[PDB]
Amino acid sequence: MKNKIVFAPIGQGGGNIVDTLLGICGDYNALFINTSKKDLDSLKHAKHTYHIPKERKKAVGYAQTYYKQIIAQIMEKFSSCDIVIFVATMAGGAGSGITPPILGLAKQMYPNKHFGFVGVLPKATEDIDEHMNAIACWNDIMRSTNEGKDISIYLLDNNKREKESDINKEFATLFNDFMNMSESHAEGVVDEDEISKLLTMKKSNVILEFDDKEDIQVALAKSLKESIFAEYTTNTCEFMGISTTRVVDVEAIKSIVGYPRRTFKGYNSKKNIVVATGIEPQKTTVQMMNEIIEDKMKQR
Repeated sequence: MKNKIVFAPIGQGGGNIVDTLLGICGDYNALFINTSKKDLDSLKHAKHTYHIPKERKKAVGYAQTYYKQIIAQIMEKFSSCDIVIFVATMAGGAGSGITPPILGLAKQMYPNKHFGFVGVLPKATEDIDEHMNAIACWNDIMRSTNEGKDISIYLLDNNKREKESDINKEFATLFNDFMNMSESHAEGVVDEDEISKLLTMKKSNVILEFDDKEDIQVALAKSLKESIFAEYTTNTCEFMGISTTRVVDVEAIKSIVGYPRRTFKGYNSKKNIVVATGIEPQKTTVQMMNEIIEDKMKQR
């Protein structure tokens, strides 16, 4: 359920992502966190903000003394929320520098809550500092979460669309569609408890929607190729959720998406959606940024 989730976007990019999601559905909770007051003030749908009194060194310096106040803000207002999802543009100063410590610190302080992370990787065309922030952000998150085993990760890739705004809109749609798989229907449905289980599964999650039209293997292949989520190279996941307008061949979906150890299947009247959770974190895709850094450094 949407009310049991609280988002903690940190920095400009993350805020835009959560602001966009809330514009599609406001049933979620959110505390927007930022060093920039202008950014907070320019949010359209922010009921709760916390201002901290591109440069991650500076973001970090201002926020350090406040990590515990920040965590307390979240827990004061949204202590009834069992799922806390931090959201950051990994190339951003505050997003890259502040999110890992706060997430690492919150996980230790609230061992019974589930934590997740939505991170956006920068386009290949971005410059060195941007990639360096994203890499450092990833590494700090890995180091604090047992290489991604202690949290769920939604890793987005700005290379996959022309405008950031398209990544944002699409993620909001996919995530909200994911949460709507419980919408009553005859007959089979993906239970709310199963949606919960998919939400609380650790490591990497990927959400796919595919065309009701063409061959199901072809449609899912298009969906993966065009996916706004960072590419993954493994072939297994942990729990898979499937909600489709018609009867489908579940073995063919697993064939393209990954082989789960457990599946929850259901139907809905609107879309065809696969949620794959527990995927090994996309180290290979992230590590490509190192090749970008090398090449841009060569230029200098």
